[PDB]
Amino acid sequence: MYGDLGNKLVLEAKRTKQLYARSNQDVNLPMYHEDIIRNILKEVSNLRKNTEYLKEQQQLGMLDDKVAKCQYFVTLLCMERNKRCLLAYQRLRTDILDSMAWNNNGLDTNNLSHQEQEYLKEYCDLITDLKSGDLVDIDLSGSLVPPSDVFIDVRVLKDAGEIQTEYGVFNLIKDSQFFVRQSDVERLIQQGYLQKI
Amino acid sequence: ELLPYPHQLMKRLLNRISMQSQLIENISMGFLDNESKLPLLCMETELERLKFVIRSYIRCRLSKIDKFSLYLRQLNEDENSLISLTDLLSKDEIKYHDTHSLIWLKLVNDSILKYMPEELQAINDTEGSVNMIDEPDWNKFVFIHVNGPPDGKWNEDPLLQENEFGKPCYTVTIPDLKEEVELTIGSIYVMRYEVIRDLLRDDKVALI
Amino acid sequence: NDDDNTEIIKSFKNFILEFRLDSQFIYRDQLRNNILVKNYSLTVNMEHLIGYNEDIYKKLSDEPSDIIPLFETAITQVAKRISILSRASLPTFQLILNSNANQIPLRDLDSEHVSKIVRLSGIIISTSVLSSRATYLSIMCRNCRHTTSITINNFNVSLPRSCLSNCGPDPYIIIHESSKFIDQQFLKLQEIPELVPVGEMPRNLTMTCDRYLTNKVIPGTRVTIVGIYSIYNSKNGVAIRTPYIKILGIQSDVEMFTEEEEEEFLQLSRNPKLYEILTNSIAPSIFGNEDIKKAIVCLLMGGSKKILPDGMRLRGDINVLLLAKSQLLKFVEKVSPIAVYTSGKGAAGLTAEGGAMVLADGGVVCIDEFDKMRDEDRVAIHEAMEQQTITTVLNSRTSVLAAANTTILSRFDMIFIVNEERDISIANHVINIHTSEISIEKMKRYITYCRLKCAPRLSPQAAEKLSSNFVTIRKQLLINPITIRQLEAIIRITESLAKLELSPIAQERHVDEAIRLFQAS
Amino acid sequence: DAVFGDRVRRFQEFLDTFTSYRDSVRSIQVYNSNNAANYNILPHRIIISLDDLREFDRSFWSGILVEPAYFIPPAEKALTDLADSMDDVPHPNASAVSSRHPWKLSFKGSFGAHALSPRTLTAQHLNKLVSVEGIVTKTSLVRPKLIRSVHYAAKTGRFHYRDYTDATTTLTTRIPTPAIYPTEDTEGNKLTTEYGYSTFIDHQRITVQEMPEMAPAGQLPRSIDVILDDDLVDKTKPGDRVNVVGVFKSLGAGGMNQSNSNTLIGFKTLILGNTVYPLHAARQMLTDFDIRNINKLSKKKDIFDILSQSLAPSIYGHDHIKKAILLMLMGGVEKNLENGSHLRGDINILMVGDPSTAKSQLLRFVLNTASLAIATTGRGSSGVGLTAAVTTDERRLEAGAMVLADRGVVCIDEFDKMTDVDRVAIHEVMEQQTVTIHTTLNARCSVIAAANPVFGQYDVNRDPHQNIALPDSLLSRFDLLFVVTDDINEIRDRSISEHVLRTHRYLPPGYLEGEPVRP
Amino acid sequence: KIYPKLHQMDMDKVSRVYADLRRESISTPITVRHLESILRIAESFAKMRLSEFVSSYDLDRAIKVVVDSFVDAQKVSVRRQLRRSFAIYTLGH
Amino acid sequence: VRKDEWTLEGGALVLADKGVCLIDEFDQDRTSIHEAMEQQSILQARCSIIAAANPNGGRYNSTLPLAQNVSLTEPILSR
Amino acid sequence: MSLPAHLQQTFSPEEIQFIVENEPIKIFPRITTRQKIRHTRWQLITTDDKALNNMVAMRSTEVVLWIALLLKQQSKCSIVAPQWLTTKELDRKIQYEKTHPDRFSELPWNWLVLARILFNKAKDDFHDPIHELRGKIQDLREIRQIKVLKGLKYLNESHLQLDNLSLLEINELRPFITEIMDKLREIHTASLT
Amino acid sequence: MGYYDIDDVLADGTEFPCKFQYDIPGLGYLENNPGRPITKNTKLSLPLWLARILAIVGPVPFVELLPPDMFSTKVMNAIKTDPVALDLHSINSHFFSLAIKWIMLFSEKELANVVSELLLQRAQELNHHASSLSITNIATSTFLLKLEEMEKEIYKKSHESYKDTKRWMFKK
DNA sequence: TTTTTTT
Repeated sequence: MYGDLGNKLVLEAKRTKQLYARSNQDVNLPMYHEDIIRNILKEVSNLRKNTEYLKEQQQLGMLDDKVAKCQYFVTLLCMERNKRCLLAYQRLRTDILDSMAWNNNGLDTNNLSHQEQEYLKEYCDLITDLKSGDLVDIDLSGSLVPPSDVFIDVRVLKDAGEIQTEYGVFNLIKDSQFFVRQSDVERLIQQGYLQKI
Repeated sequence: ELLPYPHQLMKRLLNRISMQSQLIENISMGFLDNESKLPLLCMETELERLKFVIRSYIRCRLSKIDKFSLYLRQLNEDENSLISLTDLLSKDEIKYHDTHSLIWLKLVNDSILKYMPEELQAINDTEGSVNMIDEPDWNKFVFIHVNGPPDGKWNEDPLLQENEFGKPCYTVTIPDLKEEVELTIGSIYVMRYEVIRDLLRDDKVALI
Repeated sequence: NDDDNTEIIKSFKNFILEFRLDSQFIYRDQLRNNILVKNYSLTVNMEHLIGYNEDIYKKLSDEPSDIIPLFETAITQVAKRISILSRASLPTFQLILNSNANQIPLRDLDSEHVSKIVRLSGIIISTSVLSSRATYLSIMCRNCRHTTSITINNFNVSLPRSCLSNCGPDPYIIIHESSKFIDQQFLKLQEIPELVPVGEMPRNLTMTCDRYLTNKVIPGTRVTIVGIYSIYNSKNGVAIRTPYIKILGIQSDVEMFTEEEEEEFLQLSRNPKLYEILTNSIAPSIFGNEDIKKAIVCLLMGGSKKILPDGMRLRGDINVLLLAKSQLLKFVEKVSPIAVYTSGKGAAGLTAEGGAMVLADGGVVCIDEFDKMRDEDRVAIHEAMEQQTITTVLNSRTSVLAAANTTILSRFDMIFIVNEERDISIANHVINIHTSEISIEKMKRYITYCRLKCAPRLSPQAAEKLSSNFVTIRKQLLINPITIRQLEAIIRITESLAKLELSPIAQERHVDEAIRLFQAS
Repeated sequence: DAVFGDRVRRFQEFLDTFTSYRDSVRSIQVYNSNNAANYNILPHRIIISLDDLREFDRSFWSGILVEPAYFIPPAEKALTDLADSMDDVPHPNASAVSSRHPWKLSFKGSFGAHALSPRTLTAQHLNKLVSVEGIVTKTSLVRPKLIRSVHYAAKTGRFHYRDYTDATTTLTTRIPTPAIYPTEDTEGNKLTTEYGYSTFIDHQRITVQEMPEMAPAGQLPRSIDVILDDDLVDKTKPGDRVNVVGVFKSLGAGGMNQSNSNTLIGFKTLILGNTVYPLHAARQMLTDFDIRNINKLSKKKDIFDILSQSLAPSIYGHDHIKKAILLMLMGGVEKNLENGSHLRGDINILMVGDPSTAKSQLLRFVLNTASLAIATTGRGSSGVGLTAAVTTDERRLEAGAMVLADRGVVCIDEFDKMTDVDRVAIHEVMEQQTVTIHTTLNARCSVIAAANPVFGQYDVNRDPHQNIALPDSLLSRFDLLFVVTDDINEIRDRSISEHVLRTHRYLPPGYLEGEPVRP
Repeated sequence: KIYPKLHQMDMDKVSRVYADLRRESISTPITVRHLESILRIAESFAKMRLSEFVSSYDLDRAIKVVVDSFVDAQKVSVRRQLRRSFAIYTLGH
Repeated sequence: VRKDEWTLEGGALVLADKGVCLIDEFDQDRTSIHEAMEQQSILQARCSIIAAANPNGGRYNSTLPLAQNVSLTEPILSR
Repeated sequence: MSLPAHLQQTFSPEEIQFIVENEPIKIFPRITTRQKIRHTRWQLITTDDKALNNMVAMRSTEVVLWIALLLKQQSKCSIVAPQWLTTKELDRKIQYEKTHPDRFSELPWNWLVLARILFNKAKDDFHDPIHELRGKIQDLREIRQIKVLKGLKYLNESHLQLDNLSLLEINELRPFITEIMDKLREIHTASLT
Repeated sequence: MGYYDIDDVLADGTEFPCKFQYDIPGLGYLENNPGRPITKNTKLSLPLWLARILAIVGPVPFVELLPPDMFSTKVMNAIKTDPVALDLHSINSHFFSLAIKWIMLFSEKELANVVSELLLQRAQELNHHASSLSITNIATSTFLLKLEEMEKEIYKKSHESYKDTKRWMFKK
């Protein structure tokens, strides 16, 4: 039926939600289900044409009070179910995009829709703007892990080369260890260049 | 439920953080020019912890704002609502909620509302069997520890009352079962957030 | 002695309570987890205990058979203490151990090796059915009617003769209901062929397992057993004994997608050139034979299986016939999730006992030389591969593949027969040996996944195209025979082609591809 | 003992809690009295819901599960006492009083962990009530037991009786009875066994293989013997699925005895079945509402046409053959004359058509439509096998495929492909309605036949008998002969393509589009 | 004690000869298995000479042995044409 | 295969390992050879094959191709 | 989203450890931060600076546990062992739990986390051997776990009371207990007319 | 059970048997016959989202839902025997949510009690499994196969919490 | 042992 396509889209949304919950690190999100979404939209257009025909039949007056009322109610319920399924899937994908923007953009374009990519860019701009102004003193993009360790030994996961610090330039030559405060090396760890001393 | 925003306390904490950062910068300039950086490291760690706590609280508040954007627009539209939206939120929080709701409405409208019939095009309408507006679950269970009366005197609090074995307690009721129970002071309990909200506004119990 | 045995049990309990793998006691935690899973047994690593507590290992090696029951009693006591609140008995807990030491050859095992722990490896010839060993009993003395309990440990006791409340010669008689039993399984383990001396058959030894150790393995599986070599005298040379190995533990040498794992199958389905990529990856060394590769892919996919309400069922497998095809069949045997590759020798027949066609279920079944073989003649094969069934009947629901060089061709969904640069490249690869691309396992898993996930049906457009093409072919043949069996074969091929894309319904493009492939028939 | 008395009182309380159980015991007693007067006597066996015993006392139900020997015997004694009180027991025979038949107890439904399979059976299940389901195998031939060796000392005037008990028969362990008739009475007069007064209950112990589908690959299904007594004996036969509510019982020394030096053998385990339930996995069930609907259907102007159209509705173009199949399903009337002449109650139909004409598909649909049917393929069917079957076993006779379902119809694919000698053996079934080998097996079964033209394509110029491989005598033996073959017409081809597309478009209720299954 | 090692230049000549032998088998078969047998027979000739490295003459005699096998198969049918076509191919040297 | 208990005896082709095996009268033995040539296993023969087969069980005739003179596989001849 | 899905319902063990660090603890200084009447200063905005600035060598003082551990990383600080964190006190709590299976011993809500952190760092400061304290802590944890199992067997939709239960135990039990009680309450509400 | 909850949407999309109380021409699409009018007493399984509304409204309600086999007394008896042994997932992945919806549409105290007892037993088993942590098992695999998707999500959350706690305890 | 007959 018309709601079966929306049910399939919601099933894909639940599958992606379970996958993202299973993997702590953010995987490249599944490609947007444009085919199922377009099928649901075509079904919605067909239901709208059917509702227009039912309204024309009501203008004709034949069983307009009861039969046409029930038919229009059923068609409207189908449209509402399809819209709810599409909204749920889009909201889940957009929440995944917001989580990704908080994870990386604060410090897989083919998978996203073009509107979704524009929305993710707008979300990154909003995050940068929220940090840019009031409450700029604390890096809102900074890690939410509590500062358990003031100092921690750090060495390069990758040979990125010279790196900036509060008052120093540190070479990231391969397998080069350091002893520095965790706060200064938090950004470098977010870059992935240095891991666990 | 989102707690009302304490503007005075938040602003005082922010001003203290700014002054502490300025003093730390001045000490850094003096050191670059006794000489013990251990107190400076202590102040830096304290500022980092305070900023982390403030950012976590603000992020949770923004999460609640986005979760109940529809209900917050409804409350702002509803003059009968006891709390003004600006009263509940900060100024930046109100601007963020308004702009985010507008952007989401524009996206959803251009996506589906153009094809949707105008009678069903309303995004926040309650006409659907499940209301599209999303509000905090008042009845949701939440752990709590009875803080006791904010005043030192137990007798001074009318809610505080002697219970069996000489234990002060606060009577509470769960509307669904219409059951009444007494919560001993300094004790932990699990209760619906709606009944707990009275004692929470009274500050008699702090959520775990 | 008995005080020393109680001290041994207490020392085992003390070591369990006070041994911590990393400041956390694994023995206490593992016992609690086993209790939570209701596992009335405990597994202990000899490495962890004997890494620095050598005295316990020394006593155990001195008297393993008698020592083990004391350890099990200590395990029961520790479990009762940890799990049962005091002031508010448990079934016996089996002790599992792993020697974690050098193995000894089964032939190298000797009479001195008996009565001592042994680590080894081999292939189990068979596993005997479980046999309940009476862990406890209540023996009623007949002449005086009073009972006396008996408990037995399955290591290395008989009913007492005296009545003891002595009115009878052997008056004691078991109470079966009061008696408590534990299942025990016998195992026969052949030595590994490398352990066997050259020119000699592997030696086999009788072994026993009980409680959780039973059914831990299956017959024919190579495994490494940890068990004490022992001796017993069967009721059936002089002073000769029947060797056996009581097992302390077993480690098998033989030994559903995650969030990242399922996404790979999703991408493989997302590829639009997936069918051609599978055809190309099949027989990559072979140049040309595109129709053969496409037919192999379509056979691996198989036609959609369905059952009508009246009881009529559509055939769920495609059938392919060929007339370097042996290399293609060798590749098909690996690529198929279930396959049996043979020249028809099986002396077992292809359709029969259980034949290769019956043993293969779904996937594809390949015969290296179908026409050459004449045993299990085509009369039975016709029914088997046409109705997927064979006064004996056997299921034959598996895709048919026949390599070679009528009625069988009529049953077959398709038929077929059988570059210097390709020869040069193959010679270069073979010389380097002597002096799109997708993994075979990944492709097999993807084929099984597509078969399990989607069984495409014909869309209305595909059905109309198939009907028009069939009518046109019938008219052309009448002008010049094609049958509805071949039409059903073409429909199955279209469904198989759509199965790769996992489309809800087949398409007119699939119908065109199926008709083009059938043109080669 | 005292706990057994408490269990008897508690089971009597359970019978009081569920008046239907006491009413059923009294109904068996009253039916036995009425049937003894009329002549057919119901056995003194009672089956109750396990959930019903749980409702009376969850403790009692779980206690019966944990210690069936301790609880079920006292519960059956309470049921027997209730039955003895309720029964009029008029004019009881001396042999009946000696029999003193116990009222058996069985638990039905809601078995849970007590529900079991032979592979999943455990030593903990021993000495505990359980329900085991599996394919029956190696069922023992019925052998009479002995409740008591009733005797009578000569000239004493008193009938001394010696009871005998078996550990498999009694859930509780017991010291073995001598099972030997006394040579002399306790009084000292010579003792003679009293046949008739001695009670003999039929005893059968049938192994139950685990279901082959349930059997793990690379492993043989486990089998556990289930004890059967009285009506439970011969309740099922090997190769037939059955579920038995029976207490697994540890038994034997299991190597504990001194004689077993190796001690490798485990304690013998034999389930003692309280009841045996044959399971289809069939036969249609008729109710009053469906009977009124059937009366209305017969009142319909074309009842036979309605039934035929209902038969094989998806099949296209075989509606006349389906009407003939409905006539064959009725079979006609069977009559046995006072002269002994036999009129068959079965009708044989034959239809010839090219491969993929779906005539064999209609025959398979008829095999499905019949509650019982015999399936064979002419290339794989032997008429000697259809008339009779031989097993090496002395050799044991086996019923032929036509002899099997001797009342039911037999559908045969490729009947023309079946040999003419096979057709002669089938003609013995078709006309004589009986087969003679020197063993004789009745073969009155209807023979619906799916066949193909000898050329493989029917020819109008060729006679229908010429196209059919069957002889003219065989065609006469068949009640009806049809020629339904594949053909190519434009409109009919569009219709058949739409029918196949409609079969594909049919959606199972549980599986949506794009989801595999399972007027 | 000796393990023959195929010579690279002789093996290049033998690979060209194997392509020519497959073409000649099509003309009047020859297989990559036969070329591998040529490599093995070159190892055998090196063994006959007890040389750890296979000689170019060893590879040539091995190609000759494989060509003799091909000629022996369908001898009367194809042997004369095979000999005429393989007078140069049978021995690289 | 024989009773020991049950025990197995190694085959002749298996007994000839790494040393050149011998074959003659080139058809079950031909199946062991040919299954060995395609399989690389007779159980692996692990041995070279040397054939001494009379042609068609009679004196050699020039007209018969070797495939006719001794039944075998074309892949076996190539191998 | 801003809040991780696991963090939506319960605090992480690291967050509970952060709270325990926010708690204070006594320690023995080894630096005369107090200056004689005859210098860098903490000037902490969230905690007292006077105690740190007045610390003198081997003069017992209390400070927030995080700062106490930070100083203990240096040799200057030696944390003072909690009195309840003594072998006799642990034995008393174990005996109390044994005599009162229903009533948990009055351990601090952060008893488990504090004992684990002290074993990680303050093991040297313990006059009693650390192994005995670890064994006593494990025994108390096992007793409390058995009591928690009994309480879960005796769950009720209306409410529950856990007086002396550890804060870490409460955090671990929050998801399962909350979900089960919410499901039971939903079932009861659906049953209600 | 949110409006955007995909699990709730699927549970609502599940069909349940029903018997028509009205004859409505033009509703043959539900009947799956293009032009056949609906008839009274007609029995047809309908999606829960539509079937529940039809049962609620109609005065005589437009349709009356027939009792599903998942709500059958035989399944109830199997649950009363052994809540854990039953395959609630095989019966329905959203079996508990469907039972709650059926209780809301028709208040059944005994059904709620049986469902609560089954949920409690299965939750005890799931808690044991989640407490069992690595230092896939066949027993846990079969238990999960019996467990519905919602119960499996709850078990995954609890087991992940326990595993994270154990890892943080055993690692610095 | 000797038919009987299935492999």
